[PDB]
Amino acid sequence: GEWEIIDIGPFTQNLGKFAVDEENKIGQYGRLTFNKAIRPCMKKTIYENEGFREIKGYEYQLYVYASDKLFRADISEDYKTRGRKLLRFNGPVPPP
Repeated sequence: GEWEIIDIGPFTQNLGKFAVDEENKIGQYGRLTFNKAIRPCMKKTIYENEGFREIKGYEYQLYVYASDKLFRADISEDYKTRGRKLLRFNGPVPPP
């Protein structure tokens, strides 16, 4: 896959809010209230394989404050329909 840094504009903030909303469904962490996504944000392009390099989707690796605590969330987005899923949500983590 390929890696690119993206900034922290509304698209990225909405990824952050998505992650918190999704994590709140799970209820393993106390209820979280989204604060903001911060830098750095990474967008990975996910190929089905290197042999043909057909894009399958993307993964976004975000740092997001919620309830004044810093978390790392990874979000997948499929290439065809741009639907999104929360893969992983971990922390608190130290500030990058």
